Amino acid sequence: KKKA
Amino acid sequence: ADVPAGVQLADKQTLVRNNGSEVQSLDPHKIEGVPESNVSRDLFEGLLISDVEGHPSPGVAEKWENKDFKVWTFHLRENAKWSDGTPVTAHDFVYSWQRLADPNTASPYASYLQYGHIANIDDIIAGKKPATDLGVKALDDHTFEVTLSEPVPYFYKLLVHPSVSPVPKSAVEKFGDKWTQPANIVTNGAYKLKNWVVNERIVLERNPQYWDNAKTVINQVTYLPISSEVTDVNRYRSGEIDMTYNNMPIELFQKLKKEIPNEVRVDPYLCTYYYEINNQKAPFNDVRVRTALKLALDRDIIVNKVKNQGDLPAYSYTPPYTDGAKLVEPEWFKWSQQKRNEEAKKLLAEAGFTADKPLTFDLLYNTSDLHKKLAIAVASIWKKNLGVNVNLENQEWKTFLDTRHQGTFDVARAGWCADYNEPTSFLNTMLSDSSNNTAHYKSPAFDKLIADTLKVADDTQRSELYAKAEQQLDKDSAIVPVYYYVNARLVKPWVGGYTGKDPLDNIYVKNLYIIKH
Ligand code: IUM
Ligand code: IUM
Ligand code: IUM
Ligand code: IUM
Ligand code: IUM
Repeated sequence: KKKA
Repeated sequence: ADVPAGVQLADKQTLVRNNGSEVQSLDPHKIEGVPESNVSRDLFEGLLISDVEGHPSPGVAEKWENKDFKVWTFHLRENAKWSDGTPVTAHDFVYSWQRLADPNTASPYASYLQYGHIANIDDIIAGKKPATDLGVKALDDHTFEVTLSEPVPYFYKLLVHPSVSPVPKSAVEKFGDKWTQPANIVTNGAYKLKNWVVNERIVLERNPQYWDNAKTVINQVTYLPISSEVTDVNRYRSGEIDMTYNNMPIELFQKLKKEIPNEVRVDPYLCTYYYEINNQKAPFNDVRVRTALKLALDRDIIVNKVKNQGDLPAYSYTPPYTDGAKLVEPEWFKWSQQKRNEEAKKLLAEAGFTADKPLTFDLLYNTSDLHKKLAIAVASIWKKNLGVNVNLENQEWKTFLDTRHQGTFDVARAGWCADYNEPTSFLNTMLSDSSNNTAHYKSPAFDKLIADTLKVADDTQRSELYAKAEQQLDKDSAIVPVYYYVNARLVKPWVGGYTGKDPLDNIYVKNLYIIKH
């Protein structure tokens, strides 16, 4: 998942 | 939640969490980030969930079996229900996984069914066969059967991810894109959506139909969208936020460690921070240009003298502590910075980038104090060690994701966290056709290395193939690795149930509880  | 004997519980069981930014969506087939997944785990539950230490455990499926790692059968619990009282059945999963695979859904995680190798996924993704052809079947209302095209021993580890959670067909089909509004949404997790105010808050309340509802303690949880780490800290310490987002401000960190050391939680995290290069955009399509950026970046200054929050300088994409990773350290990582700079200057000069004609490009990051401070320090190191001109640009989260998928960027701040603890959770995102490939990296040599891992039935050759795949990415300089994260955040002393033991940080608010204070 892309981590903000 | 499993409350210890002797703990006194507060009278009001409510929790406020900061979530980093406004989510891209509440539909599980349309999300790709950590903010999106934090809220999704509390609303939608899939076959397995993670326990408080991170291990894959029973969710909707009570038990499951496999035949040769190729045919997996899940026995769904009879009391699993949606928030409207209707039962969660195997048919919900057939519908949901075909909707995820369907090109029309345009899910950023379409490829997650490829990672799992469900029969026929490649043809469905390519428009060659209808989604109804997917290798999943409901043998009855309580038995879901999945067929893979190859043996995948770690298959069930993937199932804790939001993309493979169920969606309620009746709401999706009646409201389209507004099926997620509070008045229309139907959920099967421990909470249901109460309120959603864009750029203000998301409020969830307990879902009484949840099968494990008798163990849920918190009745209400609010998710805030604050992307300023300094503001998240201020509001935490003034008493409004019980748990920060896990981005810590360079401005206050050392001081919090000194002042409220018991509240500062720092644990291992399987995520890598890096600068994503658009591999298809000139002049970034030249390996010398990418290698110079990778080498001229001084990780010791950035990690240890600028951020200084416990991260480890990185030399690869997959974190070296991932289960099954046996990576070899590249020799450039072993050199001095001085030698890296000289080599970098040399390669940039070979590409046609003089002092008379510096390379100039944009560095895009998602609005944030932390990413801005890091981008400023990096633009500065690249200027000093290479003579390149860097234009900093910030974008709100959901737009920033969009820009990267579209390819309208040069270089972008990035960070990938594992979805399951196995090296393909990282490596599959660099496949040429992966829907998560925002590097726009296309390498047939890399793709073949990953394909072969499932053709061997030996974990030593699989690991050896993962280490060669990291070496291929390194050779191509597909990205600029910066650091391997530590998960750092503040948690009030009265928030019980958070161990910090799961390296994937799969928190469920249903496992937490507020101690009387
Ligand atoms: O499933 U085994 O090495
Ligand atoms: O349970 U095993 O490789
Ligand atoms: O814990 U194991 O492969
Ligand atoms: O430097 U420009 O897109
Ligand atoms: O808080 U300030 O860049």
